[PDB]
Amino acid sequence: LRSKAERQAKLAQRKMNRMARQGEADRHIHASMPKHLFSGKRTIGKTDRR
Amino acid sequence: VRYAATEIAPTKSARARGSYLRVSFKNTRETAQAINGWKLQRALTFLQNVIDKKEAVPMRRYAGSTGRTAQGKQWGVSRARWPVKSAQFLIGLLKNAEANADAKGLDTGNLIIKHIQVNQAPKQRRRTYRAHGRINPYMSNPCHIELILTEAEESHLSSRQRGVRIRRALT
RNA sequence: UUAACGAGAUUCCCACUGUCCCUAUCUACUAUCUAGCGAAACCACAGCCAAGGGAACGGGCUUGGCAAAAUCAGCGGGGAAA
RNA sequence: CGUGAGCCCGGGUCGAACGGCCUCUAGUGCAGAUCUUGGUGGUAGUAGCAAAUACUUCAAUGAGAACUUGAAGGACCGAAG
RNA sequence: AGAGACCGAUAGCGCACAAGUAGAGUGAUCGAAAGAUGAAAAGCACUUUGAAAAGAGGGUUAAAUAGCACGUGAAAUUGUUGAAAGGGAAGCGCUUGUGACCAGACUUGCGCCCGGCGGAUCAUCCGGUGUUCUCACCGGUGCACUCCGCCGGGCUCAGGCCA
Repeated sequence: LRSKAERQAKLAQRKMNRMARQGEADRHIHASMPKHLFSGKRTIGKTDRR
Repeated sequence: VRYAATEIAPTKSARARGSYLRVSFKNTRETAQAINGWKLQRALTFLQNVIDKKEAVPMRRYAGSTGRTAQGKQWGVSRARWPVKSAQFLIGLLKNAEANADAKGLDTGNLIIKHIQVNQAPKQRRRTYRAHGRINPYMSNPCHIELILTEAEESHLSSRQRGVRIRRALT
């Protein structure tokens, strides 16, 4: 029963290991399409980045 | 478990398998195509020579902007490399298939690599940071490998044609 | 025709020198080759030219020149690329 | 088989429901919307992994040791470290 | 509390799930993704190869072509095997050819003339019944030159594809 228990614990980690999370506390959702990179236009005056 | 080559019966053949292996799929494909159809001991010696950089694997399909070497002349190419990690994974799988063949009682020294196939596994999804606060994928492309070792081994004529053949047979 | 002061703008002189005549050489880190790891931008389909293709435009059409696998380092004419 | 949108059958996979006809009904037919969401390529084993002087020998551990540890060396910070 | 010509997990409420959660923002606020092994865990004993993950045998199950990546398992895209093409694009239309792979059609039917079998649901008459009111069925009668099937021949006709 113990061996079955750690086997279940190890099989519970497969999706987060494929997502390459550092443990089960790694639940950060990053900005894949940030607004500052995907909106607005660049003029001759002040720009938002160099 | 189902292998790709279903025509090979398991009575006088051995097989080995590896899944979700974090080794480069392109390098592994080139190494597998290098050792395809070979004797087992010859394949093991070649893979050890690839690890020792004494013999090379030709890069044919996944070869874009790679270096050139004198060791591709054995294969008739110029682009060849030494993918030691793919060689190590394939050596482990080949030794497993050898052990399976010895368990079955087959003659190890007469075995050939009849089937070997590398597929793409689900990708390992890391992230990398770029300039201007951007994040891009930084994935690993792992592979499934499977291999199988095998012992080395006048009807409806016209009446005119019938008469012509009869006359030619008599004459 | 205002002294001092100024990372303000301008002309000249001496000194000085690879700015130049006119380029050469050396060192480090790259680029390069290998092991490991490994993106993105962009992408109708694709990519050799010449003349003609009324609407001053042809890469695909017409007529020619031609035309031989698979590749590596470079390059910045054209296509792409702000 | 039908000009056609489509319809029907055979073979394989599969496991719990479904169809013809006449009426009734509508959130009823996609290639485009720099469409939405999700997934996947070529590019491509490519660009790159080059600021902060620097690493080496033996032994041990271990399946495996440049980036573990002990010793032996060589260096750096140089008291606004 | 009861219902529906409603939706069937990108739909229906944002939420069928430890959802106003996880996460983000100083804050006011913003706000998801995410259902399905199997009837039953029976969730793989044991042996063997590996440092291990796993593999191979061998097992459970109706099925592992259902292995806690789990029903079915499409396309894009990828690997192996088999076939083919390629002198600066391929793809497409008309028509042959080669190779590979196939759907049909056909296999005999009908009608006479003989011979051999096996039976009397041959024509007429009688009675009953039903009907379309003149046509049938049922029971008796037939005594085998009459009817009905079978089996051998012979003959005529019609039969598939290309000429």
